[PDB]
Amino acid sequence: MYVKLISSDGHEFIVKREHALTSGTIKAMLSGPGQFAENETNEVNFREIPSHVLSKVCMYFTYKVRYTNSSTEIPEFPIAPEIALELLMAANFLDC
Amino acid sequence: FEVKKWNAVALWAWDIVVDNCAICRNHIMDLCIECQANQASATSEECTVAWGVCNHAFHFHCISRWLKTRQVCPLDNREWEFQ
Amino acid sequence: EEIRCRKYLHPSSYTKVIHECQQRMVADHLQFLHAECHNIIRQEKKNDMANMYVLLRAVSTGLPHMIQELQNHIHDEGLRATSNLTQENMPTLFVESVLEVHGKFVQLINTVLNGDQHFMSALDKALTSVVNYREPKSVCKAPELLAKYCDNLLKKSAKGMTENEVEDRLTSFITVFKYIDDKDVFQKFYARMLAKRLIHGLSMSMDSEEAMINKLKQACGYEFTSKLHRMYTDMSVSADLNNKFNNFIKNQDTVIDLGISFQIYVLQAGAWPLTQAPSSTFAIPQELEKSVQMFELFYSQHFSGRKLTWLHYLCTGEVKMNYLGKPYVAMVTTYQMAVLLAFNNSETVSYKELQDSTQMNEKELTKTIKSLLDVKMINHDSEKEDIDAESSFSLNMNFSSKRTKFKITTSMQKDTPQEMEQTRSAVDEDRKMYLQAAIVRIMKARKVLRHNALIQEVISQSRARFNPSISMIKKCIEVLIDKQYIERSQASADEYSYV
Amino acid sequence: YNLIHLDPRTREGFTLLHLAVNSNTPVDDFHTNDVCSFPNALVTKLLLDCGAEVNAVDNEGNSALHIIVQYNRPISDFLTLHSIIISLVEAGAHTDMTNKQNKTPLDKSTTGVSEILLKTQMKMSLKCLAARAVRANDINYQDQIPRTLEEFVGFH
Amino acid sequence: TSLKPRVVDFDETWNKLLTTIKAVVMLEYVERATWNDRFSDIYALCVAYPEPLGERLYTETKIFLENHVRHLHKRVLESEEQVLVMYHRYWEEYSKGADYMDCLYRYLNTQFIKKNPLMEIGELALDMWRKLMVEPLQAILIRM
Ligand SMILES: [Zn+2]
Ligand SMILES: [Zn+2]
Ligand SMILES: [Zn+2]
Repeated sequence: MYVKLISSDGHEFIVKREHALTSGTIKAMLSGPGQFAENETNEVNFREIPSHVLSKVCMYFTYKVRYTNSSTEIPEFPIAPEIALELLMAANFLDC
Repeated sequence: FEVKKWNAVALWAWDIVVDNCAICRNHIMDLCIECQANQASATSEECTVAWGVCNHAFHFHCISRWLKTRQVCPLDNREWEFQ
Repeated sequence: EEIRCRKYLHPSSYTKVIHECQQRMVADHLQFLHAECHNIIRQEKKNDMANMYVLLRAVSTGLPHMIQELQNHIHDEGLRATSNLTQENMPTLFVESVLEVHGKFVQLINTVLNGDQHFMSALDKALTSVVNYREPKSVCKAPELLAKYCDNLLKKSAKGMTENEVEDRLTSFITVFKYIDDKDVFQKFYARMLAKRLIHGLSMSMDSEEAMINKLKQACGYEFTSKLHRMYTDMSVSADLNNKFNNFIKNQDTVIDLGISFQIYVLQAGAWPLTQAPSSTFAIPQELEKSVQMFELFYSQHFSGRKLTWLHYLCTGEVKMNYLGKPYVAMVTTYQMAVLLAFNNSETVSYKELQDSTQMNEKELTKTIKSLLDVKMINHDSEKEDIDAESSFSLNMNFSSKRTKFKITTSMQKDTPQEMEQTRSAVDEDRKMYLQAAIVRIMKARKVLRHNALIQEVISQSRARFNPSISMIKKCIEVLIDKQYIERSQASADEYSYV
Repeated sequence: YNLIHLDPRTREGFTLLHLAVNSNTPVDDFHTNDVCSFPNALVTKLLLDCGAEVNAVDNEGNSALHIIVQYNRPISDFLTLHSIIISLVEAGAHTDMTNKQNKTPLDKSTTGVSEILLKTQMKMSLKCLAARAVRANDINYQDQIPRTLEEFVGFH
Repeated sequence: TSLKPRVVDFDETWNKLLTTIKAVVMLEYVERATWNDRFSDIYALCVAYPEPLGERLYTETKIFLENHVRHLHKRVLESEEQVLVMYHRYWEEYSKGADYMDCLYRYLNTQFIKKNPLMEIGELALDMWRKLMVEPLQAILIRM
């Protein structure tokens, strides 16, 4: 229940599977030829996503899983000006 | 016997062989994908071939617009230089 | 029953009551209708075809028999229409017959048969069957006939065809052409005939050629009209290059008059099918070196990187005979002009004397001499008409120039039909090379496949071009076997492996 | 569907969907006003089933969602408003798309009922948050991102 | 490497992708690394510079699918007596293959097809199966 989203740098980013399945191309990546019936690592290796933006993607996973049934003044997600336009693409690729 | 008029043909090819502009996937000696449609308003003659230092040929538009946002040669990921 | 069902029943049963009364009188007797659709389409009974299409559309398995039998009828009509063509005007008659069959069977489908997409697909299949129709154990005739149709239509014709003629006939030719399933042969024939039209100025108008190239581009992508459009652009920029050459010669540090003219036709090496086939070791004549060296300097200093390989066999020249009495002006080819300069320093010439001057091999010098002497400009000084060492030829002083335009260029001006088989062989060789490269890529990518699956893959990536014959793909597999690139698997010959 | 593919627009840029979700559509006073009440859930659902451009705009950029969220009777006609919002979100509508005044449909919703209906129908997305950050920081997104993202930050 | 719209030659990335989408529609073995990299290949094709190759990718995927169920159909009716069990084997392979290839083509489905008359690859593969293997064989299949 803990996938391991590799970054292009090489940083393992072990996150709970419930969090990582909110994506489109991470739920799709762990479906088919890669399923890990042995559930040993669940590598979702990204050779395109930088580490500094995949960290924010994982933080978004946690933030969305937490602040989903709230509807009452959710705190802002602090996208830095420099990491934006790199996190827009990294969220378009993974389908948010 | 002296002659007054002569005409001739001659095949020409680049010293290093290259066929297609890698960006727009048209020919380097053809118009780029931009001014091919804009062949009337524009001159449709300034679209010359631009030669990188890595012996790669693209249209001048197709590499000038590529270099406006990124800094890399498109085919092989290296720094460019107009030779 | 549809009207009556509204009057009485609930709307929810508007469908079942009609559907259940279809599956009693149009589907219980479906085979009966299916036993007679043939006749309905063989006589093209418009009312009956319309009624039968309306009837069988509701039935699940009723329509496909009508589709297949309409395809059979259109195929038989195309075979009976495009197989009795006279050999005189065959290029126009083939295209016109396929065009009229297409028009008739799209007017029938669109109005009587409501223009169903399946019926149009059946029409397309039948017309593809009749267009790519060949004699037993014979090559296809569609590409050559359609390429000759375009060549005769786009050339300078004496019938006074208007611009609307090439604007409409070519537009309908695109519809006729889209059914050729062997498009590479047509592409190469159109390239060859377009080259022969462009180099000799035989084309009706460059705008018409550009329109035709654009139409073929819209039909079959950009890779089809790559070489053709490059050739057209070369011919369009040749005039600007000649003007630039005039500017260069008039802008030199020392003023230089060319003497001879220079209407240069620069051509791209890759695009044009014109290739330096023979040795062509023809030394440039002395009167032409002044222009040749200057143009080499101009093309090396103004466009650096473009090596200019001269083709000293396609170049014409306006030659005059001052010793004969200066009669009019004569146009010959450069490929023999040097021996004409021999007549400048000796009224009689020998093959040994000519060999040092023109420097080219005599295997074509003899035929150039023959094409010179048939107009009686140069007569046979000796008696031995056969190819001998001495073989004297003299200048026929009694025969003057018959016309002002003494044209010997007509040997190259007209495109000979003897080169059709050579172009066929070139197409075949390029086809083998392309299929070899594609199958090498496939084998290095997959490395595991079956033979029938290999044929399916070969036709899958050959969809974009000519279709390959099964025996041809088998021969390609054989030549891969004897090229140390593919080998028979140990388990069976069906499996193939890449090393 | 023929007219929907034709894409008709009024003088204010209203498409068929915008009028079908607008309460300010002038219904005729003779007999149509006794039956045809706009906005109507059925007409909008049918337009969406016929392929209406859900993410259309007015002259001032208001989509169908911006138009519906300003509805004046969210209590008595809660069925209609709820069904319109459900259909618009299901057919695909950016619940934070910004008009020319940079107002999300939540910012345009006058009533709290429509606000909370949309919030129930709103799905959080990192693409929208990153696009909002890009627009707020005015980062140059020309050719740096796909064209799809080039318009995604266009209306976010 | 990055997610920015770059220029990709279609005949190379598609050739690398075809050996995978041939081997996942047949339920052959493609490892986790290759299957993950094909997602980046699909993305790079769908946002290629300057012309997005999503339309060409969809066209060639449809052509490959109609050249696969056609091959499966030719494999089906040649075994006339056992067309039921052969159809069941090939359908059991092809249903999971279509689902897996729909998973692989998620970016093309949700960023090109839904924007544009076009069927998603999960829907397209089944629709290619119905029009080329069920409907041609509906006379023999339902009879047996
Ligand atoms: Zn270009
Ligand atoms: Zn240009
Ligand atoms: Zn380069």
